[PDB]
Amino acid sequence: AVFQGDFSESVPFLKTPTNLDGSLPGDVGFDPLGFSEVFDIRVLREAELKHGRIAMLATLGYLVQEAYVFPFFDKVPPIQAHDVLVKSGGMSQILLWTSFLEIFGGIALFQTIQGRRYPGDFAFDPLGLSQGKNAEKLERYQLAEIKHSRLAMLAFSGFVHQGFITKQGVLEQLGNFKPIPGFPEATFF
Amino acid sequence: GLDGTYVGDVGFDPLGFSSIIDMRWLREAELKHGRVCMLAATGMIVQDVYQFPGVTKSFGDAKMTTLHDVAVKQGSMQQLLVWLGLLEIFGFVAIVQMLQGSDRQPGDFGFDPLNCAANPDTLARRQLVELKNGRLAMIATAGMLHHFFITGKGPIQLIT
Amino acid sequence: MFTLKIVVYTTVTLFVSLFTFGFLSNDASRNPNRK
Amino acid sequence: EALGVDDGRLLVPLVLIPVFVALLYGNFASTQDNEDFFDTYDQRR
Amino acid sequence: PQGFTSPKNHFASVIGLWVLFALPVWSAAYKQAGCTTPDWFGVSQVAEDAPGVGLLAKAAPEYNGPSFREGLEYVFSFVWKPPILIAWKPRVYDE
Amino acid sequence: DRSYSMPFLERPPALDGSLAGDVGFDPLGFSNYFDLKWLREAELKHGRVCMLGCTGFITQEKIQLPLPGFDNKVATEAFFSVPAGGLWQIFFTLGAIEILSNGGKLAPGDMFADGRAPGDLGFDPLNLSGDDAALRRFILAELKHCRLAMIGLGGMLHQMLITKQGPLDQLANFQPIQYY
Amino acid sequence: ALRTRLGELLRPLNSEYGKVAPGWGTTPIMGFVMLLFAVFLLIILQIYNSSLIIENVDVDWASLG
Ligand code: CLA
Ligand code: CLA
Ligand code: CLA
Ligand code: KC2
Ligand code: KC2
Ligand SMILES: CC1=C(C#C/C(C)=C/C=C/C(C)=C/C=C/C=C(C)/C=C/C=C(\C)C#CC2=C(C)C[C@@H](O)CC2(C)C)C(C)(C)C[C@H](O)C1
Ligand SMILES: CC1=CCCC(C)(C)[C@H]1/C=C/C(C)=C/C=C/C(C)=C/C=C/C=C(C)/C=C/C=C(C)/C=C/C1=C(C)CCCC1(C)C
Repeated sequence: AVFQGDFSESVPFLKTPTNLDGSLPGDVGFDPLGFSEVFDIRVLREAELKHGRIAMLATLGYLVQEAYVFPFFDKVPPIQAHDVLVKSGGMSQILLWTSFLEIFGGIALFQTIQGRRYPGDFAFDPLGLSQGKNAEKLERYQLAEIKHSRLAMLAFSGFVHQGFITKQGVLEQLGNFKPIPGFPEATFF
Repeated sequence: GLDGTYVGDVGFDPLGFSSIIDMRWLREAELKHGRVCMLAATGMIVQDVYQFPGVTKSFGDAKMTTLHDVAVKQGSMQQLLVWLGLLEIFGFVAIVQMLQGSDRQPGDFGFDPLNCAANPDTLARRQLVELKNGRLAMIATAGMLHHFFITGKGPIQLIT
Repeated sequence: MFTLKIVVYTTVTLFVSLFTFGFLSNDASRNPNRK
Repeated sequence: EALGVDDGRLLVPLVLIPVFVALLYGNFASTQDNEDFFDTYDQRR
Repeated sequence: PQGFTSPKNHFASVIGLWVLFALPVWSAAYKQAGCTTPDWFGVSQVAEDAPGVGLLAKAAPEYNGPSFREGLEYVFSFVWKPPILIAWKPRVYDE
Repeated sequence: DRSYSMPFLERPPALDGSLAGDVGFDPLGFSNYFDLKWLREAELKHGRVCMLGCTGFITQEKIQLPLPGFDNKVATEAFFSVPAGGLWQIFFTLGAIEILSNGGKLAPGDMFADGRAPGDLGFDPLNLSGDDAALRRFILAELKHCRLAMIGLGGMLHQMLITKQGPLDQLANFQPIQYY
Repeated sequence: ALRTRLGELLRPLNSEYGKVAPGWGTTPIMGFVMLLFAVFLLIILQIYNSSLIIENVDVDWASLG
């Protein structure tokens, strides 16, 4: 805001979102269309983390699935694997167990709505990372988790879409990089 | 409805647009059209003089509007719509925040990378320049395109 | 044949609907002992 | 064959007329005292 | 696989459970924060004194006037008794 | 004293500045003989129905659902192609929205009996009607869009009935009426 | 006397009983129109009677075709 004004850190032009405060981790203040105003921030935070935690595993997997396949499973481009496993019924097994865990999760969301638990804490810290000795680290880690999650969700999105246009696997695209098919060759007119 | 405070006010609103529409909107619009037209005019003139490295082969000689009809097939135009649209959604938030009471003045996105407006006085002179060049640019762009429609010729070519 | 059928269907539906919604309009209250 | 409806147009009378009348009945229905009566029949009308 | 054992029906059931859970979770989130922000209000670039802008929002006039049947009769009198010919009107009693 | 819209005539008495979209155009004076709240609810409902409808005629031509028979570009032609039962299912769903939205008070005398300023069926999911000044100006827009859409849909329907072509397509490849 | 919607609708049409215009009113106009009507009746009578032959006219069955 070249003219002086009170304003949000991430975007100079817009005012700091109301009810958006530094307290949730990773708050650069960017909620340009308030969603936080329409729905509670804690319910939204639970979503950012859940999507992210799902995404972070997915980014690793799409890359790992390209390089390696468990021997019992066939090696196919990952998007194809979902079709193979869905016929196999492997995906139903992932769906059933993930749903069971989610039902416990849905109860915890209801508690998050009624005070009680902080968004996204399932108290899953089997290892001692951020243990009471390491309790200082939790604030820092929280920031990393949102940041890794925000990035992963963008990255997976990218890997899958880029892969559809290129028809080229992400590791392969890196090492051999080509324009979307036909562009060097094609003339629009 | 027209008062001295807006920069560039010579008092010219014959059709009384100011009376029906918030000036803040009208101004944000005049600058936005102007900023786009200035770039458009520059581009149309640049395009005739130079082209990026592989461009001529894919598009050939099409220029001005014809290039757009050819460009859309490349998808160069789409990338431009998607990215420009993403900037615009923030721009819609900006107009909304400004229309809701807010600090931002119409047309201010906070882009001053070289700190050119740091002096308060110099900024005012620059603001008048920006509306005036922009008002000219829009007139020019329209002219170049109409000239194109009728002559089928790029503006530098028409001069040639 | 279609036009006669559609006219007959219109008439029958109208009269049946009138009957049905008339007996739904608290018909038991329409007695001389109602207060 | 479901109501003797071999032509879709036959369904425009079978629906619009019952709805329209119902609309006339809805005004009667909104005017009634619709709280419960512990009785054999409702004398409120 | 058919019916309650079809994977497509499992996906549909999950989507339906999502839709059913959408109302409590997000309705509660809205109840906690429901755009109840002093900066939250609509904006229009039109001037508030432009023609057609009402003096008060959501006006509900009382209308102590003619009934609906009289209005329908007036609309019919448009086509059977219009004021067209009363403009031309010509200008004692026998014992 | 004088209508703004029609300077020669007198301001319809009933119309005062309070209702929105009031430039005084009630020459035939329906306002005098019916409830403005009933009339406004209709001006809005026909428009809201033809804001969805007009957008519908344009969208259907460009994009059509995958299911069979949803493939006719012309809206008028499509009504016949789509399965009849589906069209009734839409009728009923809309019919339920009517009763629930109006709360079962669905008639000229009772719809507005409790509050319900005309057209307030409660759909303001993103509260945008909190500022009054904003609400007064948005309300003019809805009416001005509702009024244009009404005229537009009629034009598109009639022009399609002659051309057997969707609105955008007819403008391309326009042919005079005699050709059709 | 029963009051009805149609009765009240048509009442002004049956309201000015015995209302008359002063003196001879529009009698000369009526007499002139009656004279024109008499001349017209004489013309058409003499055409059918064949006592009057308008040009382009043939009072005869053969004029049908
Ligand atoms: C722990 C409980 C459990 C059990 C009994 C099963 C059972 C099954 N799963 Mg698995 N699964 C589970 C949890 C479980 N799942 C979880 C939590 C996930 C992650 C969300 C998955 C993800 C998954 C996928 C992705 C797939 C399966 C598949 C299968 C089926 C094929 C079995 C197979 O490969 O041959 C027999 C198994 C082997 C030869 C592998 C060696 C197993 C060793 C010998 C047993 C070790 C103990 C065992 C893990 C039990 C653990 C619990 C116990 C300690 C109490 C089978 C019905 C597949 C399927 O649908 O079939 C096509 C498939 O593709 N599952
Ligand atoms: C679209 C470009 C645009 C816009 C939004 C404005 C807006 C404004 N100008 Mg600027 N101006 C422009 C172009 C523009 N001007 C150009 C090209 C010139 C040079 C001729 C000027 C010269 C000028 C002077 C000298 C002054 C202004 C002033 C003003 C302000 C008040 C004038 C008013 O109420 O009318 C608003 C203007 C319009 C509504 C533009 C109407 C253009 C045509 C007639 C519209 C026709 C309908 C259109 C084609 C429909 C299609 C739209 C569709 C694409 C969406 C206002 C902020 C005054 C000021 O600073 O006050 C503070 C002032 O003194 N202007
Ligand atoms: C089960 C189905 C159902 C039910 C019960 C309702 C219930 C209701 N609707 Mg309906 N509606 C539905 C489905 C339904 N809706 C659907 C699917 C649509 C299409 C999307 C509509 C479109 C609709 C509109 C557009 C309107 C309603 C209105 C109403 C309300 C008043 C009903 C009434 O008195 O009309 C009884 C029926 C009639 C009075 C007949 C209709 C009148 C004709 C068509 C007018 C013709 C004018 C003519 C062509 C112009 C003259 C031309 C000139 C040259 C002479 C009521 C709450 C009205 C309302 O809320 O008013 C305030 C209203 O304006 N509804
Ligand atoms: C938004 C309005 C709307 C609502 C609220 C709604 C609710 C439900 C529910 C309740 C939750 C069920 C259980 C259900 C089921 C089916 N709907 Mg659906 N439905 C709506 C709209 C349409 C349209 C426009 C069509 C359609 C169809 C079908 C078919 C296919 C039959 C078949 O397989 O041939 C089946 C089984 C198509 C059709 O009936 O074609 C013959 C078709 O065109 N529906 N529908
Ligand atoms: C960032 C500056 C830059 C821009 C903004 C830009 C825009 C466009 C557009 C946009 C409308 C099209 C459609 C287009 C097309 C092609 N470009 Mg080009 N291009 C740029 C830079 C380079 C470089 C550095 C090279 C290059 C090439 C090619 C080839 C190759 C195959 C061919 O020649 O057939 C094709 C088809 C390579 C080459 O071989 O050039 C002779 C190469 O080294 N470009 N290029
Ligand atoms: C924000 C932030 C941080 C960050 C960050 C970062 C690093 C963000 C990075 C974001 C990026 C790179 C986003 C990229 C978007 C690219 C798009 C949408 C491309 C769309 C293509 C289209 C529409 C197309 C097309 C088409 C064309 C052209 C023509 C057609 O023939 C073909 C095709 C279909 C392909 C982090 C987490 C670090 C921390 C922090 O807490 C906050
Ligand atoms: C189509 C058919 C097939 C498809 C399905 C189906 C259900 C079987 C059916 C659909 C049917 C339905 C949807 C068809 C019915 C459709 C449409 C919605 C009717 C539109 C009528 C527009 C009229 C003629 C307006 C003229 C505007 C005036 C002149 C503006 C006047 C203005 C005022 C007065 C004064 C100021 C300015 C001016 C401009 C002078």
